[PDB]
Amino acid sequence: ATFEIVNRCSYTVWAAASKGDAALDAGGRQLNSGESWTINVEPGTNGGKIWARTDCYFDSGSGICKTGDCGGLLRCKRFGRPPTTLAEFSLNQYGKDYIDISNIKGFNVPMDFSPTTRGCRGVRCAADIVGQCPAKLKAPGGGCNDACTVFQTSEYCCTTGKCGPTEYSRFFKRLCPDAFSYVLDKPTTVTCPGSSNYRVTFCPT
Repeated sequence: ATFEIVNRCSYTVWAAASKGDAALDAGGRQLNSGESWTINVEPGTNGGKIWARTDCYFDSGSGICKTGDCGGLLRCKRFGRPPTTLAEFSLNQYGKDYIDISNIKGFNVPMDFSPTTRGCRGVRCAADIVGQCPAKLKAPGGGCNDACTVFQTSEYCCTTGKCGPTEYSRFFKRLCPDAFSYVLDKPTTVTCPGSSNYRVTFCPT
């Protein structure tokens, strides 16, 4: 499957793509404002994620980013450090693809995640979550942390599977109704035809 990753932000981002235990495609790349990078993701990929990283410095491809850092690598093999707005997908799962956007690991960069082929709609979280972020969730390194990252409670992290919405999750949900705001949120997952192709756009508006 092809994913065109487009940076419409006025600032550079370092795109990242991983399934947690492996890179997808090259795993990461710099995208200056306006640049597009097309990756290939193997059919059947389960639990893949694409995200933006901000304020990165890389030497051999080793360095640091202020949001979304994946163990200091330009080419991510693992998931990124919160806060990270997440484009999430599992492909060719019993004949269908499943996509969503998640704020469960916080928000750093606004994003649209849409199919480029027929049969389903896209999802978007493009509100100014960083600007509106509650004081207690603001990440000093940049972005808006989720409450699990900040407070490490069973309720925010949904550790027992028993959790409800919270004042913090409701903030993310108010700003972005079409993204997951906590682990047990009512799903905003979109079912697409198996083997669809996609575009992830940072700063779509």
